[PDB]
Amino acid sequence: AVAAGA
Repeated sequence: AVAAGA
């Protein structure tokens, strides 16, 4: 699980 952002 990879999440990038805001």
